[PDB]
Amino acid sequence: GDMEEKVARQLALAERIRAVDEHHVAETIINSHLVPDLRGNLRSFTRQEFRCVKCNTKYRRPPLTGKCPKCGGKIVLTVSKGAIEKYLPTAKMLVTKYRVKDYTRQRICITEKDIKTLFEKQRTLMGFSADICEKMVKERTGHS
Amino acid sequence: MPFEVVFDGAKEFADLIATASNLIDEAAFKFTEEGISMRAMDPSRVVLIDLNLPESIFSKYEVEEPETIGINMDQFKKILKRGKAKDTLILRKGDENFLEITFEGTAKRTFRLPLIDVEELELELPELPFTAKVVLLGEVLKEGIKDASLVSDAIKFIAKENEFTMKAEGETNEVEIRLTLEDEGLLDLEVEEETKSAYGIRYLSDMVKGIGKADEVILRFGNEMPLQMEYMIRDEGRLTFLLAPRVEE
Amino acid sequence: MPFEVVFDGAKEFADLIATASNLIDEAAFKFTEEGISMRAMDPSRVVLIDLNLPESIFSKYEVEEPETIGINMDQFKKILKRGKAKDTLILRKGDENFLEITFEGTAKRTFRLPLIDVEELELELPELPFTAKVVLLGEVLKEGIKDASLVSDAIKFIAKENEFTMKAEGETNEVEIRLTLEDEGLLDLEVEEETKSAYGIRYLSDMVKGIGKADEVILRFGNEMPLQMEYMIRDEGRLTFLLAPRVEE
Amino acid sequence: YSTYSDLVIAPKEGFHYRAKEIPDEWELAFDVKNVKFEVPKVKNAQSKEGEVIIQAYSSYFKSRLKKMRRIFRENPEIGTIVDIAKLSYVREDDVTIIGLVNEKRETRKGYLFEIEDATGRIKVFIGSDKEGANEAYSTIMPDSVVAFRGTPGKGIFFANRVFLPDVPKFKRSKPPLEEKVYAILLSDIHVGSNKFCEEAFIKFLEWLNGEVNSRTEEELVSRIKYIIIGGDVVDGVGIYPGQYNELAIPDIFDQYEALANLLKQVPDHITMFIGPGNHDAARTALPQPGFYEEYAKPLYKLKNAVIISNPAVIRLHGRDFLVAHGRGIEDVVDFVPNRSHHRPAEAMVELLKLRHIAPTFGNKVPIAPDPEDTLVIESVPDLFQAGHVHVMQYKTYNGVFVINTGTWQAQTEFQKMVNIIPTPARVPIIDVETARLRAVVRFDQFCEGV
DNA sequence: CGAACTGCCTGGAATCCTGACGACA
DNA sequence: TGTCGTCAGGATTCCAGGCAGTTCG
Ligand SMILES: [Fe+3]
Ligand SMILES: [Zn+2]
Repeated sequence: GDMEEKVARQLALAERIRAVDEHHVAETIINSHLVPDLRGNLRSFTRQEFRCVKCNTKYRRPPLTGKCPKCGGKIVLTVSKGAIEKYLPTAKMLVTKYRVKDYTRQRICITEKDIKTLFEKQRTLMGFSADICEKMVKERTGHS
Repeated sequence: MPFEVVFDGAKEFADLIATASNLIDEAAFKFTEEGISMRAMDPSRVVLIDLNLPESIFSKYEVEEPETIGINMDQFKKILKRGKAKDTLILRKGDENFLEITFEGTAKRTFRLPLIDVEELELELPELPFTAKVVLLGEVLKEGIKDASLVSDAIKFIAKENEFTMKAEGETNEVEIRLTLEDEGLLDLEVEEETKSAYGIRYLSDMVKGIGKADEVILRFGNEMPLQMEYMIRDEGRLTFLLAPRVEE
Repeated sequence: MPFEVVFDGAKEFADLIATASNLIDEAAFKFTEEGISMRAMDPSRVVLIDLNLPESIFSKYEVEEPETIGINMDQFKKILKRGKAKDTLILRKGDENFLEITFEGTAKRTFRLPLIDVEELELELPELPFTAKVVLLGEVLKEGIKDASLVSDAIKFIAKENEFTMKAEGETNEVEIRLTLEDEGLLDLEVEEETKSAYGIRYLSDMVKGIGKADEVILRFGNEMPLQMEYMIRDEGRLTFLLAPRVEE
Repeated sequence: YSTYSDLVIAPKEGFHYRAKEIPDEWELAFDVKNVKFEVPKVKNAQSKEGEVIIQAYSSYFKSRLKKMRRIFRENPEIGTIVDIAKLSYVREDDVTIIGLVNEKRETRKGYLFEIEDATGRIKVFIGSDKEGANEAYSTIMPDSVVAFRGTPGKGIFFANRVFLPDVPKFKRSKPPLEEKVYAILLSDIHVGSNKFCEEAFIKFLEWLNGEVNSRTEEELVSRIKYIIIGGDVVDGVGIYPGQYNELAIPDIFDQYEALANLLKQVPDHITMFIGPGNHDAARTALPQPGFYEEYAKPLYKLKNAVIISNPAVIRLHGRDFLVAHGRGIEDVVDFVPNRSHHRPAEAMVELLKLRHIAPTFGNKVPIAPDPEDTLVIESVPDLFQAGHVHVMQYKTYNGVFVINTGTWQAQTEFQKMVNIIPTPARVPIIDVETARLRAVVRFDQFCEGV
């Protein structure tokens, strides 16, 4: 699932850090997994192929007709958004632990994509949410 | 660090800490010469829970020095599942990281647990003008929120001079409840001006279902300012939830 | 059509609705000067359910024009889940084609819902050979359906001039439920011919989910003919199922 | 690395200067017209758990159907418009229906149109066996709105007669003007790329600044006041790993800053109208007003650069232009034969024949579910546009100006894989005083051949 | 002669392991 | 062909309010 793989990856990074005496850099397979994941997520969201629950063989067209004409119930859709929502904290923690370039654009792009796809509607007077992403964004804004 | 607190029957405290665990997991109980205190923030920085219990709640209370200890909410929820309403809860702690929970009765029970530490940052909430105060019963609010929970999540409270209204809007459902001084669910009103605010009711429903029916509640809010729901435990301790409303219509 | 109906027994109304809920999601209620005629037909076309509630039942009855409504089971059950007996049930309507349910007494709850307009069909009530009538008790009916919902699936009713037996078999077990003057549940009856019929168990088990324990329900059937299970409430309202006989294996 | 912060050249002082009145107006702006008060309220009433994509999709479909029905009712030719429920009302009468679809079949009698929509089932002996043969053959089969007129079925609404969704051709003459304002069709710039034509682009910019060569060019640039452009200045991230070697500039925000600084040195009397593109630093779906707060700070620093949306409909002195990119043209060229990548006029007329940008689904362009539909064209536009086609072809279809922009950089690796030659170094500058052109200046010889 | 004060116990509901589905490499 | 997420679903135990048995002015 997620717990064992995430714990194994974190422990591998930690033992590599102990071995190299706390001196490492960023990796590339994380991006080689995220960018195809983002593209596949976008393609699945633009396809939206549904399937009737009891009508297991008749695949309903993306045009919504209310319900299945042969089964007056809900139609199971292909969201495919729970995987990226769980993969985002991995890249967030990685970019917080180690600083690298050429990927803050991808990070802000995927975060804004999630935000404007949902479009954080409640906020108190005392915010100040710590985020290395927002920190680097403000830094680049000031540098611009 | 060492202390001993004995009380014959603590089911209220048990369900209270159960609600606190359902709210958040990381929590630290600070033990001072006056009693116990706790303040739990929110991972999404939207809700704040506060509780204080002086030394006039339990039967036996002997503390050595004021400090801050930590208890895992999961490990505590795995403990309160055996709390009989006619038991004698004894919380004992020494200098080592050993916490003892004892129960005396038909069979002497004693559970030892490790004591981890919590490093949650504590900050005093700044003062804010309420401009709207009311004291109501818990059962009426609980049943109203349980009736308006299935239709929608944004429940709107409106308060005017000697007038209260709890409504639930939507596109295919509408609920309304009126409250006056001669009603059966209002204890007292301290309204100042016409206020109206809509709040989410997930944590609301959970925290009002965790609290019993005969208990009373005190709501403090304003036009669009965050709401604070407080109540008293055995006329000595205090407990208050605090959370901001939504900006949508 | 602006109308107003005020009476007591919201618990009884919720019980009747739950008894006539799991059949269809939307039932046709003709609300006329003489009262409420609710009809519904099962989607599988196995049982036709109908209730007749006269006007003299309600304490306050103000009606301008007779109309028809399609009552939705989802919203009706989500609203009637809080039916009480110490309060007063009110159903009102104004000029808008909506539905307003008022609840006074221990509180003041107003529920406004949009009246959906879905198509409906009219069905008749055919005269049927009636030669075996028995009054049964809720406890006996519950225990019979419970022992017939574990192993057995095919039931056979045999009503003789002095007794009533039920032979149940699903795959291997032979159940025989025999009732006669030996029990207080069967004291009055009307049987002139020995009638035999075959039926199932799942539809009955789904339809008896809203019946009472201390209630007395009348049941009339004959030789492999449809069954009429009726019961009266408040001396005026009547509610009746129309079960179809199963001739297959 | 390069920075592009040194190209600072004063315009031609000897060139005839002229500053006249410049009434600048627009029609479409999603930031004030689309998300004003309708977007936040879609359902706003759910249980403790549920979904919103299906509700937003249904609301978008209903709004689009309502807008199309309103447009067809505004069309003063079609009458006796009923719904599928009214099938229980009308018994024996030839009925007209502007409907959605389920599938298309090419039969001998007429065309066999299976039709699904939000109300019922419509069989059609649709009249594509009429003057609208090529039209209904080039329309999209799984996602389109076609107009049928004919018979009542035996339970399924089963029409039998011809109709395509035509646009009003007969139009009145717009009020004439006394000067010349220009649309210079330039899109898919892709600055900071390894194959970008930097020298040709800076030479074209210096020539547009006033340094002209020919007398006709000087006379044409002496009265230019508006410069309408498409946009698409960058590519972004998230294309292919080899894009790392394709990035001639390591940064992208620096690319934006350099582009803004290069476009800032232009004079102030020339008002440029720029918009985003397909490779936007925003939601990959359509449509989008512009960039974020950080990605548009130099754009706000620039005053005369009117940052229009993409797609966006602009109205100026009675002339209607629209700036769009379009991606369903690939679906069209894959569906109907007799079409090629070098047929942008045909692709754009196929897009325009439905009063919508791209109603097709299951394609390579994303569309997020939003109830507000803006791709419906209210009035007849006087300037069409496309994007990422990298081909140029001028077209006047029924008095409507449908012209392509092309590209301005060399052939990319994707084009080499597809083995299609692009049309770079194209300056099509059109006057629209009467919804027309001006000329097409070309300087391809200024760069090497690819 | 009626009213709280429990047992208890059964209905209602929250929890969860199992059985379907789709996504990438 | 390996992996990962979602969904429903029915069987389960836990909680709460009604039915019943019981000691008080
Ligand atoms: Fe391009
Ligand atoms: Zn492009």
